[PDB]
Amino acid sequence: IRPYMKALIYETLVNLANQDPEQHATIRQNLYEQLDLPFDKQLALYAGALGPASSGKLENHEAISNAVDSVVQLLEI
Repeated sequence: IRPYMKALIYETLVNLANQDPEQHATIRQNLYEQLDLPFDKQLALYAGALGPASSGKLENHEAISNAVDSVVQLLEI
């Protein structure tokens, strides 16, 4: 997991939290296309960050930063 992946995830959460819900599905799949992760890691990314961002449980600097840092830790082994 390269340092740039974190920036990408962070940016994606910001977009999911501030963009019209209509495009959330496409915003999420796009990031998946960019990262090409195995399903198990995709699920961790969704459950810990993409889903919460889409449901409006983040949308906050602190909350977003914590989700990003936590998921990145899960993505690394």
